[PDB]
Amino acid sequence: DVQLLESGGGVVQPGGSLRLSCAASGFSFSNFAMTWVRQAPGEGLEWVSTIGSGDTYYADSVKGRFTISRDNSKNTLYLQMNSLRAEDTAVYYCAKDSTVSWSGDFFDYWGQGTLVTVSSASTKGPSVFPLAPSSKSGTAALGCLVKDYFPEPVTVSWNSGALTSGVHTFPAVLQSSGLYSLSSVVTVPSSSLGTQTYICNVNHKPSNTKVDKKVEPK
Amino acid sequence: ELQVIQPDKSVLVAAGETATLRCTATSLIPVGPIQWFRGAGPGRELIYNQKEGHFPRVTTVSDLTKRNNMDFSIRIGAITPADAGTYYCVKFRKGSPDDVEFKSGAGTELSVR
Amino acid sequence: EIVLTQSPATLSVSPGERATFSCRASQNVKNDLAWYQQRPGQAPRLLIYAARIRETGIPERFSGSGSGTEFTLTITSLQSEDFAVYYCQQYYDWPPFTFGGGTKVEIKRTVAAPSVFIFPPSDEQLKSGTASVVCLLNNFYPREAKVQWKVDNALQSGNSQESVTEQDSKDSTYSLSSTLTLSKADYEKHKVYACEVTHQGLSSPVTKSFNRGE
Repeated sequence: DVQLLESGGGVVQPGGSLRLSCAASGFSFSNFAMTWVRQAPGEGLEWVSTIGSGDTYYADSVKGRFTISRDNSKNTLYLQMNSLRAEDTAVYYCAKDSTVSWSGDFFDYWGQGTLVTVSSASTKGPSVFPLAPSSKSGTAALGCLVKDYFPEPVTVSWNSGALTSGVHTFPAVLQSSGLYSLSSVVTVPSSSLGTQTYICNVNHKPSNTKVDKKVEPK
Repeated sequence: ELQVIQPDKSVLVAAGETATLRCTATSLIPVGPIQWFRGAGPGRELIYNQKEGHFPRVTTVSDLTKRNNMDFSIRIGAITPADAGTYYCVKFRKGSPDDVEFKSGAGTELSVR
Repeated sequence: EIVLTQSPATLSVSPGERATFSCRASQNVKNDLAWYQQRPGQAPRLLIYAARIRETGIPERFSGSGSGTEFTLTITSLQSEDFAVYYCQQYYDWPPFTFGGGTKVEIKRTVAAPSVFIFPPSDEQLKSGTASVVCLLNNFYPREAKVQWKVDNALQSGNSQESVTEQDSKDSTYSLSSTLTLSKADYEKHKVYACEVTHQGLSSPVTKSFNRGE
């Protein structure tokens, strides 16, 4: 079956360079055009570039910066990105082109995508602050505030994975400083405040950081 | 790479019948449309174009929902003595300032008798 | 150069019913239209190409129709899986490929009033030199809500960010968090911090306030 596996995506500064690779399998890579399509966080899909057999096409926002390359001996599609801009942050998908009758080139198979992050921000571990509970309407809300971390993959768990119900971990928001912030909350019965202890487990892999904050009223 | 092949050099058809002018390409890349013309000179007549213009007497042989189609044979219905000549199957490369011609088949002679 | 416009950008339908959304294009007369389905953590997959041709392995419920500038995608019986974002793509005229804005098929449920909670900045965060005021909206439908921060009856503009939860799979509700960030000096100079919430499920807006005395 057709499979597209991306690689080479990470976090780099504005103006840096990065090379993406998509190894094709399950179809004759030599007889088809291949495409890159990117998707910024919280927005839709946008086409980037297209290669056939020496004929290359680029989006208007991309014409001078990116170059698409393919090697039939490796069954791989490449996209080297130079002069990276901060807006170019998106999930980059490699896709295979297919034609119907005499009209041409929709996308039948899509790759799972590789994440590229163009930012001047520094790699940093998050600071976790508690949100002290206060009931509103026999139910209390508590949480943990995870602030100023980079990159964006952060993991939150409650009581080392024991607590699941009423937990809301919001998507990360990018701040003006270039760092991400996030909050995770839990709604709990007011009588359950004295009965249980609540610990939020934040894990940040790029900074190799693990912290457990216990949340209790003063 | 790719070649545009017209296997039939001559073909003909009585009046009111359907003539089949066959064309097959080796590859889809470089991406581009396939167009059929009658004659080779500057004032050649566009016979079929998939995206734009209406060509009522032309039907596509490969037919609809032919995925990754590489058969660019055409069928010209209700033939008249006027439609006699040489038809060229030409491959185009995608291009701005307007598309560009890339490779053309040998050609199929159509007559009427 | 051919821009695709999708209307019902967000579409709320009940499970088991029918959902229809449209894609519109400028300067393309033919059927070179493709439909795509994308789930949140997954890559897009092709449903329909050439307006009405349904891809193999795609249920009969999905159906595309239309030509020229107006196109439509229809699902007979809405299932749990079908709730995702759907894009239209044209390949009629391209040096540049173009995608539609996207229509997100959303689960419809009865209206639920939000539960508003107030959280003052923690003592340790104050030691850091920054003050974050968080107000929480939990289990509300629909998604549209209005959050207003007032500090000593003075509205705050440009110093707050909001994050919204994707629709919960168990109760089909939304949850929203609006975080107000101020300097410690700014936090100490003022007394009352209020989060005003406006939602259709509420008779009148609910205000959650605390005095900087605790």
